Amino acid sequence: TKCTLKSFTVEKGIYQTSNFRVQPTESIVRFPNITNLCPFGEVFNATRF
Amino acid sequence: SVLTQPPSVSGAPGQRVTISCTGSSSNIGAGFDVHWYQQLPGTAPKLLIYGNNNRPSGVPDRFSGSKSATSASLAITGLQAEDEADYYCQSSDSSLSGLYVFGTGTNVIVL
Ligand SMILES: *[C@@H]1O[C@H](CO)[C@@H](O[C@@H]2O[C@H](CO)[C@@H](O)[C@H](O)[C@H]2NC(C)=O)[C@H](O)[C@H]1NC(C)=O
Repeated sequence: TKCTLKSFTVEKGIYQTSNFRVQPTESIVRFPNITNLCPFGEVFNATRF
Repeated sequence: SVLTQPPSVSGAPGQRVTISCTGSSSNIGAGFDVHWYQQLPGTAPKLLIYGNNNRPSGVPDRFSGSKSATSASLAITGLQAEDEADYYCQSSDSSLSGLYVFGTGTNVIVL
C-alpha cells in the first residue's frame, strides 16, 4: 500500500494495491501420432529442375 | 539400382551382332540418355558412344545404337577379331544418389 500511494503515511480507509492470479503448474503438449517422414530430399535434390 | 544386362553373346565374323541394356522408369525413363564404354583386356578403357546418337573420333563407323523407351540397344556391322573386349552401358537416375550407375557388363565371342 505504501508503494502504491507513493508515501510513508497511509490514511484511514481501504485501498486497492495489486491483483492476485494463480500461476500454472505444468505444461501439456499434444500433437497427432504420425511417424512418416516428409520427402524434402525428393524435391531438394533432383538432377534437373 | 544397377542396370540389367545379359551376361554374354556370341557371333561370327562377317555379320551384324546386337546387344541390349534394359532398365526401369526411374533410371532410363523421363528422357535420360545412355552411353557406352569398352574394356580391352588389361588396357585402359575407351568410349564408344555418348548421347546415344553422336559419335567421337577414332572409332570405326561399324558401330550404331538407339533406344526404345525402356530399353536400349547397339549393333555392330561386321565384327572383327579385335572386338574381344567388355562392353558397359551407363545411364543416370532421378535423384542425386544415382548420378552414375553402370550395368553388369557383356562380352562377345567371335567365330
Ligand atoms: C540433397 O542431397 C544432399 C546430399 O548430397 C542431402 O544432404 C544430406 O542430407 C542428409 C539428411 O539430412 C544428411 O544426413 C547428410 O549428411 C547430408 N549430406 C550433405 C552433403 O550435406 C540433402 O539433405 C538433400 N536435400 C535436402 C533435403 O536438402
